Amino acid sequence: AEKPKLHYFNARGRMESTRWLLAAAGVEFEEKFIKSAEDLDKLRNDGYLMFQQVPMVEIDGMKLVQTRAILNYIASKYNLYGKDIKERALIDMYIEGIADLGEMILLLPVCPPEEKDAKLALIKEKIKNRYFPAFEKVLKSHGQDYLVGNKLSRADIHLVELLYYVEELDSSLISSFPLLKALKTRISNLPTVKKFLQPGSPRKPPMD
Amino acid sequence: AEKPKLHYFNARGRMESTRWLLAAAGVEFEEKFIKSAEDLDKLRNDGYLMFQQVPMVEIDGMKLVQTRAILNYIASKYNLYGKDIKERALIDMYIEGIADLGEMILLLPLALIKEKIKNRYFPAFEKVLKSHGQDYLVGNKLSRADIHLVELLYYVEELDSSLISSFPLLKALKTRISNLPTVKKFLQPGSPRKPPMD
Repeated sequence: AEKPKLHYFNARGRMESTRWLLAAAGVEFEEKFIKSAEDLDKLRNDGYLMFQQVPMVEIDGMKLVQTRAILNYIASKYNLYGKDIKERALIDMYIEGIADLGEMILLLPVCPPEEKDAKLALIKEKIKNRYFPAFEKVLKSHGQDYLVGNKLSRADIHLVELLYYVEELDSSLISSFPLLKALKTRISNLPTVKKFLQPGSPRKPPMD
Repeated sequence: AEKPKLHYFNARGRMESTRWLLAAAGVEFEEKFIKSAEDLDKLRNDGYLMFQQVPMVEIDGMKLVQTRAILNYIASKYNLYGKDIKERALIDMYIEGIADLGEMILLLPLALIKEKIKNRYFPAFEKVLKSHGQDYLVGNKLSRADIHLVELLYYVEELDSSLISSFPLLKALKTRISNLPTVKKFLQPGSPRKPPMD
C-alpha cells in the first residue's frame, strides 16, 4: 500500500480534483513539486510522460498521465464509482457536466483582457439557468442523502469541490438552491473531508 | 429488443465517434436528425436533455448525454473496455490523448497541429506498437482504443497525406482494422458514416 506520488506545480491547476478525491477516500500521498523548466525537462527527457505533459501520478507500479484516466482508476480502486455499469453511466453524465463548467472557470484568467467581461457574464448565466437547476432536480426526485445509489461516490465529491469555487466567484449564486446548500454542509462534515478543508492540509489556494 | 436511437444533426460533429464504435461492434441503431431550431426546442421542452444540449442517445431504458458517458457505457456493454482495472487505465490514457488531438482538428473550421502530430502523438503510438509487436493496442485483443485511433487516422489523412509516412506500424494497423467485416461494411457507401463539412 505504498504512497502514490503526485507530480505537478505548486498550484491548483489540473491536479486539484485529484487531491480532493484521494483525501476524501482517506488515502495518504506525497507530492513532487515542479519549480522550474529544468525539472519539467528531466521528467520528459527521462521518459516519465507519455505525451510529454503533467499531471503525472505514480501509483501501483504505473506512470499515468491525463486527468480523466488518473481519476477513473482511483475511483474504482477505492469503491467510489457505483455498483454496476448503469450506476456508472449516471455518475459519468453528472461529473462530465461538472467538468464542462469547471473548465470555463479554470481558463478564465488566461482569456484576453478585452474578452474578460463577457466571458464572466456568460458563466453565471449557465450556472443559474442550466447547471445548478439540473442538480437540484436530481436530489429532489429521490429525496436521498447522496446523488447516486444512496451511498457516497465520486459525484458528491466533485460537485461539492465545484461549489466552493463558485462561492469565491459570487456567493449569491447558490442562494435559491437549498438542496445544494445542505449537500455542501453534510459533505464538508465527513471526517475525511473536514480534515482536508482545515488549515495545514495539501489543499491549494486560488491562482493569484 | 428495441434499438438505440441517436439524436443529432446530419453531420459528423460530436456524434460520429459514437457512430464508429457501435458499427464496429455489430450493433444496428436508428438516427433521428435535427433539421431546424424548432426541432431542438421541442427536445428541451419535453425534458429529454439533462443539460439542454445534444448529443443524446436512447438505450436500455435511459436517456444519456455527454459524449464520454455515452461511449463508456457502450464500450463496457460490448466488452471493448479491457479485462480489468489496469487494462482500463492504459486504454483511458491512450484515448484521451487521441481526444485531445481530435479536439483541435474539430474546431479548426495548424503548423502547431502538424508539429504535435509528427513529434508528439504519432511517435507515442508507434512506440506502443513496437513495444509488444502484437496486432492490437491493448491486451492482444480488439478494444475501443483501436477503433478511436483508426478513425483519427482517417481525418489526419484528409489534412496532409504525408504526415503518417514515417510511421510504418501505424499504417499497418490502419490496414488491418479497416479489413474487419463490421468495419469494412461501415466504410462502404450507404452506411450511417458521414462526410466532411462543406
